[PDB]
Amino acid sequence: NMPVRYFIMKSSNLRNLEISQQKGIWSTTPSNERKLNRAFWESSIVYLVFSVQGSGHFQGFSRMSSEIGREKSAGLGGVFKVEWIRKESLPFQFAHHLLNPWNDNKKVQISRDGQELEPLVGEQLLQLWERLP
Repeated sequence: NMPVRYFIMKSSNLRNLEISQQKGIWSTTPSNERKLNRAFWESSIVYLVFSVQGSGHFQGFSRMSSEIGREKSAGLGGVFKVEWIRKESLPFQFAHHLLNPWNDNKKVQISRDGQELEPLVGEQLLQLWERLP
């Protein structure tokens, strides 16, 4: 199906993003492990766009590089590989015009953790980083 899907990932604080950016890993809730995996196999590329909660920035975006091994068998459970593409902060003002038809046409800036972006609008969301060096 969909050759590219996009998802918003929220962080509780910026240190976690700093860990992800340097170690190249992420981990998320289980509600979202099932969603992200089925997306990993179906789509050619899954993009994760990041935002610390209540920070007023997206802190960059990454591609999802592995699956979320939840072997039947805490303890680095549910950690997966991410490949950051852009690590520069983008204020919400640059995206205010961008609306998510899959989230009640609300602004993409208003997304729960793991919210999938409609592909056209995900695509433009990524093009805004080209403004930033």
